[PDB]
Amino acid sequence: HGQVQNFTINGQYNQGFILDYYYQKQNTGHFPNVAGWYAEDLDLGFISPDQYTTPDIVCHKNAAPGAISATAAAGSNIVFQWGPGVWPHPYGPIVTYVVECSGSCTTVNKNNLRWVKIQEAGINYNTQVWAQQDLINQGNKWTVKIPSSLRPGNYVFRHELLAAHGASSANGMQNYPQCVNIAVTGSGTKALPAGTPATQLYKPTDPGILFNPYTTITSYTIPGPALW
Ligand SMILES: *[C@@H]1O[C@H](CO)[C@@H](O[C@@H]2O[C@H](CO)[C@@H](O)[C@H](O)[C@H]2NC(C)=O)[C@H](O)[C@H]1NC(C)=O
Ligand code: NI
Repeated sequence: HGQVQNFTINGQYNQGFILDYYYQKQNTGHFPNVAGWYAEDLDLGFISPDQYTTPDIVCHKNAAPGAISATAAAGSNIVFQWGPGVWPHPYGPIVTYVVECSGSCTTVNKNNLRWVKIQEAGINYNTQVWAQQDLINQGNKWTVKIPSSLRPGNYVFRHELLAAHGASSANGMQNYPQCVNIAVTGSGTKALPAGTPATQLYKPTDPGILFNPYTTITSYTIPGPALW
């Protein structure tokens, strides 16, 4: 359990969506305009395999686009900061996707977004240590590079932890997707390819979704489509 509360682009601070804003909205009808998506999981919980074909897998529970967008040059590093507490969950991979928006991302139909994998990290076979343990050891921070070749445009980045402590059972994998609006500028010239609807990323029986984390692992298939 946890959420992306803020993030940096080339060191520069950007405000993310925090749970306090959900309660602001309940009380007053409005909340601060931020690049992180609004979402309604009040515990900072997860989406389950039985929800892999539902709108909630796109950007988490009842999610809606942030009212503004951040911005970054292609080749920039994003550092997602998870919180408010230390990440609980030392087992599992970390993946990040990007999708382009037709028009502003602030008003996009999330269900029409098509995702391209730009980062993935699993288990180090020699240490048996997962990417999520590395996240805990890096102060809840994860670095993702925006591909240098990516052409300017309005994009959404979908950063996701797949906590695998329960993955040996059907429906046990816990997905924590978090979306942020980040427009891209600069000197990249390549269009994003066709990509994959979020509802087609994962199946409950995929080899890296349903597996035993409590035994020595010599081969692991990180879930989702191929790295771009
Ligand atoms: C960016 O988000 C992080 C992560 O939640 C915030 O860091 C937390 O800050 C609180 C309040 O000071 C501390 O009690 C926690 O220990 C921190 N958690 C972690 C994991 O670092 C940080 O405050 C946010 N930045 C801003 C400016 O709001
Ligand atoms: Ni949790």
